[PDB]
Amino acid sequence: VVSHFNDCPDSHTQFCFHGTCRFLVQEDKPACVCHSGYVGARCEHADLLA
Repeated sequence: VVSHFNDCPDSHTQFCFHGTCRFLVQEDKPACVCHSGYVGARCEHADLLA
């Protein structure tokens, strides 16, 4: 979302496995919206069904 702010991959979203990241491009920092029914930090796990 808008190059200067974001443009992130999703299949490993730079930070997370199953995330949709705000790769703060100007900061070089990816941080994630975990996918529908997944859990977090590095969005590795499904919700409860890890």
